[PDB]
Amino acid sequence: PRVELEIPEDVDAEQDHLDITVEGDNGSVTRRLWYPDIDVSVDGDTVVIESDEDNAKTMSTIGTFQSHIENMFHGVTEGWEYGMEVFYSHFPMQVNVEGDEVVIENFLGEKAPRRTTIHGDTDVEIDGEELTVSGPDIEAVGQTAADIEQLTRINDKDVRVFQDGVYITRKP
Amino acid sequence: PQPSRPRKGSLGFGPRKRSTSETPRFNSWPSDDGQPGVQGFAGYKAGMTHVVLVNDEPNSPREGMEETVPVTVIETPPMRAVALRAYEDTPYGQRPLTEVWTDEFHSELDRTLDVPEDHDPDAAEEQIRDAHEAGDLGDLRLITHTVPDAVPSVPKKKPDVMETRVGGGSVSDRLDHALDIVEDGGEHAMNDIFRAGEYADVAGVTKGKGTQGPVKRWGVQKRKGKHARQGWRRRIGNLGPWNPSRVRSTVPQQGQTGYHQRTELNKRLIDIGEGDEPTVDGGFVNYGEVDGPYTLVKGSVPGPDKRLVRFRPAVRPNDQPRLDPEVRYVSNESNQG
Amino acid sequence: KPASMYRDIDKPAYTRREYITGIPGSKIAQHKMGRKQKDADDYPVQISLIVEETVQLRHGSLEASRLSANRHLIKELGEEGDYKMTLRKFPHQVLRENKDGMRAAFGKIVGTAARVQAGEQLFTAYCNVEDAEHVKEAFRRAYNKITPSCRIKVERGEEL
Amino acid sequence: AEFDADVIVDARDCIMGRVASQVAEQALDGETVAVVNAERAVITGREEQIVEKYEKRVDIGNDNGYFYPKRPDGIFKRTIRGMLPHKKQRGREAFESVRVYLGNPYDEDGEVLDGTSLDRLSNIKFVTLGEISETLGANKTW
RNA sequence: CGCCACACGGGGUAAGAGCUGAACGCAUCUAAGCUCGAAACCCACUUGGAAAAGAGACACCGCCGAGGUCCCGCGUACAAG
RNA sequence: CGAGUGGCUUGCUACUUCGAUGUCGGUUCCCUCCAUCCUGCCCGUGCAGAAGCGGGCAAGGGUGAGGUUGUUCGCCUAUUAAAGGAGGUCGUGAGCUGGGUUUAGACCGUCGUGAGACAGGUCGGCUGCUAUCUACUGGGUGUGUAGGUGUCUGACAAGA
RNA sequence: CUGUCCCAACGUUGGGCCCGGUGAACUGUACAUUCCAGUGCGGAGUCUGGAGACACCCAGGGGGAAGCAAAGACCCUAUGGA
RNA sequence: ACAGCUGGUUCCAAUCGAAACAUGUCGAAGCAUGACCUCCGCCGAGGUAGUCUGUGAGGUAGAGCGACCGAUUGGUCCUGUCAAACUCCAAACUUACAGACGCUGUUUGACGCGGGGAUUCCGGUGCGCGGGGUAAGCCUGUGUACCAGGAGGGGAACAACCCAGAGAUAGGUUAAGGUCCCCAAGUGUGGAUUAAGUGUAAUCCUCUGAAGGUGGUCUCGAGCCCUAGACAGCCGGGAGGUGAGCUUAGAAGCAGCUACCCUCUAAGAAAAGCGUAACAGCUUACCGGCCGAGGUUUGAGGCGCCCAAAAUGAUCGGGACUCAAAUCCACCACCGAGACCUGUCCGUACCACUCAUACUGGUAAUCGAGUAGAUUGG
Ligand SMILES: [Cl-]
Ligand SMILES: [Cl-]
Ligand SMILES: [Cl-]
Ligand SMILES: [Cl-]
Ligand SMILES: [Cl-]
Ligand SMILES: [Cl-]
Ligand SMILES: [Cl-]
Ligand SMILES: [Cl-]
Ligand SMILES: [K+]
Ligand SMILES: [Mg+2]
Ligand SMILES: [Mg+2]
Ligand SMILES: [Mg+2]
Ligand SMILES: [Mg+2]
Ligand SMILES: [Mg+2]
Ligand SMILES: [Mg+2]
Ligand SMILES: [Mg+2]
Ligand SMILES: [Mg+2]
Ligand SMILES: [Mg+2]
Ligand SMILES: [Mg+2]
Ligand SMILES: [Mg+2]
Ligand SMILES: [Mg+2]
Ligand SMILES: [Mg+2]
Ligand SMILES: [Mg+2]
Ligand SMILES: [Mg+2]
Ligand SMILES: [Mg+2]
Ligand SMILES: [Mg+2]
Ligand SMILES: [Mg+2]
Ligand SMILES: [Mg+2]
Ligand SMILES: [Mg+2]
Ligand SMILES: [Mg+2]
Ligand SMILES: [Mg+2]
Ligand code: NA
Ligand code: NA
Ligand code: NA
Ligand code: NA
Ligand code: NA
Ligand code: NA
Ligand code: NA
Ligand code: NA
Ligand code: NA
Ligand code: NA
Ligand code: NA
Ligand code: NA
Ligand code: NA
Ligand code: NA
Ligand code: NA
Ligand code: NA
Ligand code: NA
Ligand code: NA
Ligand code: NA
Ligand code: NA
Ligand code: NA
Ligand code: NA
Ligand code: NA
Ligand code: NA
Ligand code: NA
Ligand code: NA
Ligand SMILES: [Sr+2]
Ligand SMILES: [Sr+2]
Ligand SMILES: [Sr+2]
Ligand SMILES: [Sr+2]
Ligand SMILES: [Sr+2]
Ligand SMILES: [Sr+2]
Ligand SMILES: [Sr+2]
Ligand SMILES: [Sr+2]
Ligand SMILES: [Sr+2]
Ligand SMILES: [Sr+2]
Ligand SMILES: [Sr+2]
Ligand SMILES: [Sr+2]
Ligand SMILES: [Sr+2]
Ligand SMILES: [Sr+2]
Ligand SMILES: [Sr+2]
Ligand SMILES: [Sr+2]
Ligand SMILES: [Sr+2]
Ligand SMILES: [Sr+2]
Ligand SMILES: [Sr+2]
Ligand SMILES: [Sr+2]
Ligand SMILES: [Sr+2]
Ligand SMILES: [Sr+2]
Ligand SMILES: [Sr+2]
Ligand SMILES: [Sr+2]
Ligand SMILES: [Sr+2]
Ligand SMILES: [Sr+2]
Ligand SMILES: [Sr+2]
Repeated sequence: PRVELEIPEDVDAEQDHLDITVEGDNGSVTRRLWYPDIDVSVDGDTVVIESDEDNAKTMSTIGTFQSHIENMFHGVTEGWEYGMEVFYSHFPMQVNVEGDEVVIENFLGEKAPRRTTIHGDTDVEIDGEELTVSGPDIEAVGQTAADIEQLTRINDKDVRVFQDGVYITRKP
Repeated sequence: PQPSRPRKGSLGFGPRKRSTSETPRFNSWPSDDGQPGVQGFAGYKAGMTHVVLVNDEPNSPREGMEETVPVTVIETPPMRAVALRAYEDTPYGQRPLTEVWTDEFHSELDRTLDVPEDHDPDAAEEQIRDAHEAGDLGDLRLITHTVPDAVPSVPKKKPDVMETRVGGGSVSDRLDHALDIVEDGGEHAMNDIFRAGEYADVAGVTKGKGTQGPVKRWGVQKRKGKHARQGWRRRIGNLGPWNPSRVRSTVPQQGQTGYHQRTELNKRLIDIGEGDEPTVDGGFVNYGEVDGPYTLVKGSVPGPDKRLVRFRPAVRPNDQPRLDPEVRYVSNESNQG
Repeated sequence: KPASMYRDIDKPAYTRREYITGIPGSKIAQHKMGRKQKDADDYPVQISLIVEETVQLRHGSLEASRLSANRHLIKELGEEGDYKMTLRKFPHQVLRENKDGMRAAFGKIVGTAARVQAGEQLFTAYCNVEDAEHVKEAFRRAYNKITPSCRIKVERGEEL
Repeated sequence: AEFDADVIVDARDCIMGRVASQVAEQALDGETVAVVNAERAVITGREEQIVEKYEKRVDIGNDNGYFYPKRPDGIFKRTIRGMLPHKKQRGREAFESVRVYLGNPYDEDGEVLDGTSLDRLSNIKFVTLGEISETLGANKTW
């Protein structure tokens, strides 16, 4: 089996061993793609994922790889967008971005500020009651995006009642 | 069913044998944060007295109120960092690369050492710098020692030599800081590394108890009720079960108790000084009259009077430093009442 | 008692009631189920539960499975539904238990089992092509209550 | 320090056991062998379980003792020892004439024995002897 | 029976929460890959530890003299040693 | 109803010991198992909260003091975060105890013609030995590494 | 009433330890530095596999030698005894 | 003192070589008589451990029972089940006699008969067949080979499992088993599976792993659909008569009830599933579109995963091993006994010669292990 990826005109693919770096006018995403007997490579403008094997396990990763690169294309061109809306009921929650780590204060009336660190280049930007995580690396973005929603995780009290927390609203 | 009970005595300080060097040897030094500096000093236990202070704890309601606190007196006269040892990083931990010495030695350093006659400091130093240049210089420690002779209470003149790490600044900077100190006479005082209010780590070799039984050594019960008349009083129930057909080394047994190295943590330096301010009427029992360089270390200190105690900036501090506590009263009251 | 005690055929045949007395009555309620008025051949589909291993199934396991199996067919097809299941095995093997010591160890009659060699129909249903998927579930619950693993062979039905 | 080794072997990307089997073999023939870059050697399988075995081998012991290496350095050495009658005369000699090293303390590149190498392009489930060591608690001195 | 001191933090997981993600165009926490996560594991801290047979490192002193024993006075040591 | 794991109860067997492997309970001291009572992190709820109920990961630490009975067991009290269970010759008598069982004395009930009996009760009724080996706790003398002093390293080992 | 206990401490006298002198006995198939498992007449220092282990000596408390001491009192058996 | 009880009973060698069972026994820890072991004398040509055929004996397995028998289903002949103490049937196999063949005997005298001497009557294990018991390293039968009384090789160790029965010595080839190291011989060949360190454990007290479950992966077949564009996903449309009727204040796809009918059209239900008090609003069928190649349903096999908790230190003997040093299908070359072959000597048995049982010469594929015991030379 063998699949090919014609990289878009904005994009610049490049490989070194197992690692593949993708460049666009939005950013650059380097990613390692490693699996038994699946070989990825650049042929001028196309990316070639090929393997002499054709077993479901081998095919599973072939498929996975493609999307990882295709996403990298979109990442370095248009980028990834995750939208969030901070929500609070009785306690006025404060969500800001201190340095390189989105922070949340006075959650459920806490004196202790909860804070996660930002994954990679990902850009967390607040606009009142909305937050927008973006970037070329869906991996870092999708994670940082999730990181925020998770940070307001509660388990000792009924969530159906206690819902204060920043939530993801838009997935790219 | 037989109630539960924690085992008698701790297994961490084993084996409980006599110590090799009556002079403590730290096995862990402070992290490199501040400016280049030596990481510890030493002295000699003098005795105990109390002192009154003004509560430093910003959290305690007692803050501002007087408070009586016990204190061990330790004469800590100036030591001499006679050398500088360098460590190269090899596949088998650190190894002494080379040392740099001096000219001006203490008149009686030969009582324990084979004092140098022909050393090549500048060259040796080169070796260190070429190794740092190569990126193999590990940590920098200074061979140090005391002037027991300075302390009268202590009979020994024959100096106590011990190495101490230097850290803080960047490898280069502290390296020079070392050499600077050494390239003089190595003289330095406790105030050259400490300041009243700072928590330190005092290590020492415990008081000599000789062989003692399980009861005293491992804190095991004595035979009780009727069991204390049949001919068994401080002997334990047994040495183990049928099988394992052996005596496990974890059962409390008779042995050498005391003269062990101990590193007593977070000892707050209540006051560093010099003079006869802490001395007692009649003299510190089985020691003598204090007059000169010293430290008032809060609480107990491992070891008996005249033993070499070693200091070190607290490797694991719990609270925040309250530099220079207001010492209102230091007891001069006799220790023979 | 654990089926382990009588699941294997490792005793002579014990049936001659003309010699054995005090044998406990069968816990098996019925052997014919559904509409015993209608004929087996009056049905398009015929599925059986084949025991894969040679065993001895005590009447209690027989009744217990036969029960929960039919109770499903009655559930999913109604009491007076169109179907007819059958249990073609009967407990003849009289079981005993040495309940002294090993002195005079012949046991006293305790139960009854049906010796079933592997590759046999313990049950056999008869239904229309649509009910079959229930008639199968009725068997899955059946073989769960009998020691050996089983097959479910559609002996009549090329409709699917 | 100096070790007049007849053979110098490079364990980088090579199946520990297989390499050991040969070193101990040669050693039993009067071959002063030297294993190099052992930290970069490798053993196939689920790291999770490959670790348990070596991590368990640490927990085992008592007054008599059951010392077990942790440095990738050691592991290899003991492995090799397990392929030689290290109790016997002949064996002690052979085992003692074999030494393992972290990285290459020599000049010469170490040769690679046949069949002993792995291909990362065909394998994903294997472990660096050093990774094992790092996990055991060892301080990465390599 | 008095008095003094006895962490945090890191690292890797479990159960668990998740991310990107294919076999299966969707879907999916997993199959490759990744973020987190237990008083438990490693580290950290204390103790011992050149007899570690790969039996170690450094500095100095000395091979006709470095140093040590003996002896004598005694304990911060001690059942002999 | 069916399938199993364990080896703690009981039972079966009679392989092992009758030129003797000391009993039950207790006690003291050390190691362990997890089928986890508490403590940590978790899932579900008939989860508002609070206090719970069920479940997962988890054996680091903890799991105490007392009243009756020789009891093991168990019953009871008051505290507790909880007052978990099991293995180690039902751990431990060249350690202790000796209350129960189970000698020789004696009484009562029962049975017995009687001696006397009891898978009934009751009072009383003994605890040897100087450690050769090995094992572990500590303490020395030598040989090896191959002149001396001082300072180190850190494979390894221990901890709750 | 009290150290029986909580919960152990210090002390006293005689031993215990070193030295002179005197000077036995119990025990001994052999080998024997052991541990962890396994195996075996199913309860191994000695077999199998591993691990560990330089020799000698002092003091100790007794885990093991199913330690030593008594041809089991318990049980049954004997064409035994009283 | 007596003891049917325990302990001991002293030199070499050569031939043979058990019984641990039967009957009776105040007998079961013993004896006697048999079986069996051994020795002596006698007789004098047959013998029968194997097989084949012939003439006879037989009712266990299996099967079957409108063939007896006694059990054991339901239905308005039909239909469901059984048997140690049942049988209309019925083996394999066991067994009498005889012939043949093989083997054996007539200087090694068989077969047999008479006499002396025993030992032995706690057995055990494997496999087959059993009976008992939940089971057992259990109890009790039976046939058989083996341990006991059997070495040597393998199996980690290990009476009875595999090879193998064994005078000395020597050369050689194999057997069981093994060839990555430990450890002699392959890191052998062609190929496929396994990703759990599954596994690397013939048999077993000893090596577990079960019922149930498994879009883990691999291979094989069958029905159906599909470039007249399938499977899925996204977009698109999902129209009126009329809120179906009744029910009812109201019910309008969607409480219950009965029907479930025709228009437009490329579709569109008297509504499959949520939603409201009922309307609303949201999907499902149904149609179109985009896209572009296989898709869906089912049967069987292989390896694996889960189910899976125990007490001083984990394990296939250890190391450690992953296109293997695992598993399966085949293949190639080796290693590996005291077996088999082979030279020499020895012992014994027999033959020739001989007074000899002293020599010498010859034969042994069909002689060479052994506890109790019998016999015998030293
Ligand atoms: Cl006691
Ligand atoms: Cl250990
Ligand atoms: Cl060996
Ligand atoms: Cl792999
Ligand atoms: Cl209380
Ligand atoms: Cl034979
Ligand atoms: Cl493994
Ligand atoms: Cl002779
Ligand atoms: K006994
Ligand atoms: Mg709550
Ligand atoms: Mg005083
Ligand atoms: Mg006073
Ligand atoms: Mg004993
Ligand atoms: Mg658990
Ligand atoms: Mg624990
Ligand atoms: Mg009593
Ligand atoms: Mg006991
Ligand atoms: Mg004892
Ligand atoms: Mg005793
Ligand atoms: Mg009494
Ligand atoms: Mg009397
Ligand atoms: Mg005694
Ligand atoms: Mg006796
Ligand atoms: Mg008697
Ligand atoms: Mg009499
Ligand atoms: Mg003889
Ligand atoms: Mg002879
Ligand atoms: Mg039959
Ligand atoms: Mg015998
Ligand atoms: Mg070889
Ligand atoms: Mg396994
Ligand atoms: Na006494
Ligand atoms: Na005992
Ligand atoms: Na009876
Ligand atoms: Na270890
Ligand atoms: Na943590
Ligand atoms: Na079991
Ligand atoms: Na006891
Ligand atoms: Na615990
Ligand atoms: Na009690
Ligand atoms: Na015992
Ligand atoms: Na006792
Ligand atoms: Na006693
Ligand atoms: Na007293
Ligand atoms: Na002992
Ligand atoms: Na008498
Ligand atoms: Na007699
Ligand atoms: Na007898
Ligand atoms: Na017999
Ligand atoms: Na008899
Ligand atoms: Na013939
Ligand atoms: Na049969
Ligand atoms: Na035999
Ligand atoms: Na053998
Ligand atoms: Na394995
Ligand atoms: Na491996
Ligand atoms: Na003989
Ligand atoms: Sr130090
Ligand atoms: Sr240290
Ligand atoms: Sr006493
Ligand atoms: Sr033992
Ligand atoms: Sr049976
Ligand atoms: Sr089943
Ligand atoms: Sr997870
Ligand atoms: Sr040394
Ligand atoms: Sr809990
Ligand atoms: Sr009991
Ligand atoms: Sr009771
Ligand atoms: Sr106990
Ligand atoms: Sr008593
Ligand atoms: Sr009585
Ligand atoms: Sr030597
Ligand atoms: Sr003693
Ligand atoms: Sr014979
Ligand atoms: Sr027969
Ligand atoms: Sr080889
Ligand atoms: Sr190969
Ligand atoms: Sr192959
Ligand atoms: Sr066993
Ligand atoms: Sr098996
Ligand atoms: Sr199964
Ligand atoms: Sr567990
Ligand atoms: Sr012979
Ligand atoms: Sr013979």
